[PDB]
Amino acid sequence: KTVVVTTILESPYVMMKKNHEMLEGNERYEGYCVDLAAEIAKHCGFKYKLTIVGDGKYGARDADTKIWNGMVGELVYGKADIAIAPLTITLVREEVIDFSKPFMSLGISIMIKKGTPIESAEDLSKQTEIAYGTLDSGSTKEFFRRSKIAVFDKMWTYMRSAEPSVFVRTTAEGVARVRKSKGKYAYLLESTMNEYIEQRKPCDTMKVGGNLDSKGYGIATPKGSSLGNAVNLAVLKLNEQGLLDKLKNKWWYDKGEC
Amino acid sequence: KTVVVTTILESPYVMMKKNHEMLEGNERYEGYCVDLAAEIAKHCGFKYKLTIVGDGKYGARDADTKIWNGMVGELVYGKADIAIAPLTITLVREEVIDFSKPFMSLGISIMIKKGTPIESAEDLSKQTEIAYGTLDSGSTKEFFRRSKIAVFDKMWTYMRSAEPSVFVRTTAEGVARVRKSKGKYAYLLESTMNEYIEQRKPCDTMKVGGNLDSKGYGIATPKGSSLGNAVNLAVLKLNEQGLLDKLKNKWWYDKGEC
Ligand SMILES: N[C@@H](Cn1cc(I)c(=O)[nH]c1=O)C(=O)O
Ligand SMILES: N[C@@H](Cn1cc(I)c(=O)[nH]c1=O)C(=O)O
Ligand SMILES: [Zn+2]
Ligand SMILES: [Zn+2]
Ligand SMILES: [Zn+2]
Repeated sequence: KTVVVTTILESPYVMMKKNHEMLEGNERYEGYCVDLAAEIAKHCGFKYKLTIVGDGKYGARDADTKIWNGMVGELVYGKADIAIAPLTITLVREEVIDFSKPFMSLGISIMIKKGTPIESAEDLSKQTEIAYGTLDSGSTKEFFRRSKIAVFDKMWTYMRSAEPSVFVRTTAEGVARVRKSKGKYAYLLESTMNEYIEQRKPCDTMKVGGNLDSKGYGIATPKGSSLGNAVNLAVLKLNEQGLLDKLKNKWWYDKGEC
Repeated sequence: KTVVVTTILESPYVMMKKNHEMLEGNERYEGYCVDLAAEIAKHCGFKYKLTIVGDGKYGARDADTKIWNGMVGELVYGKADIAIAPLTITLVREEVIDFSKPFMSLGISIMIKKGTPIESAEDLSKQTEIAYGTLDSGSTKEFFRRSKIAVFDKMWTYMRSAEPSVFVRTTAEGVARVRKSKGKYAYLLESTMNEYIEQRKPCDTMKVGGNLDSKGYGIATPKGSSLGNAVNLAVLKLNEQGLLDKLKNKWWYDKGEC
């Protein structure tokens, strides 16, 4: 009956409201994806319940055990009906779940503390003084792992063997590491997040260079779900009607602190 | 069964080679989409034949007869098996054909002569000295017709009724009009095309402002087609390897002349 929506606490997509302890259900949350879920639900005419993914992950398959974790796993094992989050559309995931056309276009980017003498991935790969890493679990880390491109593979060899770990548990942890490193740590992350952080106090970070790749976030459903076709059409209509642009402005720039 | 691929002569996607005279079949052509087609066909193990769409159109449904024209129509009526071209993923099209995930992300942009006192969509809609239009039977013309945004509607109420017609049956005709207008005509077109033209001699055009929207091009197949799922995974695979980026640079800037 009620559509179970799995999502992840990742600002500004989904965040706990200030007085969330005084609220119940969907009203406890706010964000880009909270607004998008309400809109998809209104347009497709269904009732839903937002639930935060238990393990706080996006979705990877463990080799050997072959088990899918994160939001992807919730869909694959039937714990949720749909995933509305900054979940990257990838080949390995499309083999086990369905994705709508992209509701957001992005690429891997470089975040630096202002003043850091780095302007590109080639720059990072060629030097050793400034450390760099990615979100430990996700498509960004997998991009570097699977890349046959020289600069990116060179970057991976270093990241995989770096001690202590250059990988981080959450975006917030990567941003704090960039902010506290005196420019000795650069962070590789999804471009839209890099832009978001660039508009947050203390306004000491910035995106440098072009994006390393091009991809998109999609709404996900279990293969052969009855919700799949409907939701894909909703994303296309919402995009055409300009809602996706408006939501980005609201959560990124209208709220900008710099 | 040899796959009939429908496409469109639009540079640098599909162009007849300089020496097409002594060549035959798929050999007469070169381009971004020619390379892409060979890639998909290689990775999915099928034989194909490139055919240029009969009416030279992208695809739109006649409001009276309800009949689909262009590349979309060839797929809908079963005249072709797959469409590999700069075809925009839209809602109305997704209702009658299948689209893979985008092989290229883009948006509507402004092309000016050079020296033209226009720096944005607002600028265009505030004046009448400079004429402006779009292509036809395309997603660009439709974007302005359906736009509820104050500025874009202001532009359409002018374009729609603008005599002499500011619309062009072909991209080449739009670019030619900008070039021979003495700066009195600005053209609204898709960003990747605008960027390509800016790198072509006489090097007298320029893209100004940011994109008015965000969309993507996808490889299209008729609904129910078994080639659809395969080709989608093929697009994701190719993009992930960095091939689409490789093909973008090759045809856009390695071959640039400015
Ligand atoms: N979108 C990713 C998760 N994810 C998120 C952020 I924000 C980032 O910087 N890198 C990632 O891999 C996925 O889907 O795994
Ligand atoms: N991609 C469009 C066609 N198309 C093409 C170009 I190049 C442009 O500038 N505008 C369009 O509508 C479609 O698929 O209709
Ligand atoms: Zn709505
Ligand atoms: Zn290949
Ligand atoms: Zn008619």
